[PDB]
Amino acid sequence: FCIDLLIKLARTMNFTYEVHLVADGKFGTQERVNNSNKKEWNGMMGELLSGQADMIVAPLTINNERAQYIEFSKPFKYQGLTILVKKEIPERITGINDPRLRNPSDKFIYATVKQSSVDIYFRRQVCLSTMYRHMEKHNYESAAEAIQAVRDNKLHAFIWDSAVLEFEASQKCDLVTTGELFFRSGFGIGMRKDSPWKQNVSLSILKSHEN
Amino acid sequence: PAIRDSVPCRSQLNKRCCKGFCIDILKRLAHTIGFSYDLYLVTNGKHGKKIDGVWNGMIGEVFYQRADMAIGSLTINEERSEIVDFSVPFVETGISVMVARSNGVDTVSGLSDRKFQRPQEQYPPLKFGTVPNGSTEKNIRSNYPDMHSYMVRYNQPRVEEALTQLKAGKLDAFIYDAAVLNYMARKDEGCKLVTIGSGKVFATTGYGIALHKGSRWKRPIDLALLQFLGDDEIEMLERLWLSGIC
Repeated sequence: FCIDLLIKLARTMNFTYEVHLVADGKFGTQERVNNSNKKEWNGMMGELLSGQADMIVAPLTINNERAQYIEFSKPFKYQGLTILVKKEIPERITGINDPRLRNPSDKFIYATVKQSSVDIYFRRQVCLSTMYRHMEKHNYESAAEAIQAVRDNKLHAFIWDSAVLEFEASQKCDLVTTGELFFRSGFGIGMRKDSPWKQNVSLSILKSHEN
Repeated sequence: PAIRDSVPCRSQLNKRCCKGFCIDILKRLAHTIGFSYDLYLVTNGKHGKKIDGVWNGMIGEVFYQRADMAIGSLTINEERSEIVDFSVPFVETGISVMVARSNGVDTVSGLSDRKFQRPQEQYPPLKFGTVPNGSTEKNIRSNYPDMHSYMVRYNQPRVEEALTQLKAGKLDAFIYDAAVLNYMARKDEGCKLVTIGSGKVFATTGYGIALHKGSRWKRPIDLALLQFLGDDEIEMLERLWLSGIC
């Protein structure tokens, strides 16, 4: 999806591109790492702030923590938040108000990808510091490992974005998604602060919504 | 008409009280920012398009600097954002179809329906009461001028009259903005059905506050806006102004 968007852009405004991945395999967050004074952005956003890449093209959740220094255009797509779970006939969570969601326990293993926007949102989410502790003690290092664990019942629940989790559950089956879009958000683009091209990209985003 | 907890909005048509979900959002933003403001009321039209190359209504005020801030059903598009900078869309919307209740999902595949492109049958789907000089009208005109031209004979004036005609079965369906159609369907009695897909929405967009082109306060406000999203402070308002019964 991101590859298609970026090639469409490169065909649109005629910009050459050098595509590369990130070694850490994490989005990044403000973490006061060892031998450091304050919290420093990590992952892809950290590299973009450091100027390693001109801009980030990834399924990134729009959050004002990055927007303080990263320019964000209109979201490329819209999504929400749900929980992948192996609820099949051969109640874990009936919704956002489920007591199991409210009350942590060792019966379920709630997990999210380490250094993720959802993790930081849960950290800043009030009245759910217990959920943050559950994340800290049970976070999955990646979305793929969490999906595999839920598919074969190692992980009882995996909180994840609505669109991607729903697509994965549909594609691999043997799994279900619970909880409605309790946090509506969008996946857009992230560029350096005051990037002149980002505005154009925003327009291009609308073009995609038109196209 | 001139009730507490409502902003006193002056109607300078060429002193009422205004209250609503967007009004509450604006009030919360003002409290978080501590900024004064009047409440300009758009009277000559609702939003206004480039009428003969000249914008009217909402854009006619803000773009021509008759107004500075802008709130409401401000659809985000290239034809609107090129001249007026748009904030982050606080709410999402798009294009959906308001149809009758469960009495006669049809074979329509949305705007990509073969019957739309080939309306040669006895009773093809047409006659959607699109509002004149509306955002969705411009969207369908740009995307499919031929489709709109073929069905141009319909009931333009009012959304509510279109709802009445749909209740009376005069019009088979009406394609309009996703958010308003969804709210009306959730609120209208008789369980008026959503389009062929409950979650199906075409050309998904959002609604954002249209500040002045290059406004310095644009960047902080969005942050403050998402600050609500930081604490999910708009959930109850969204439930109040979106949830329905039948």
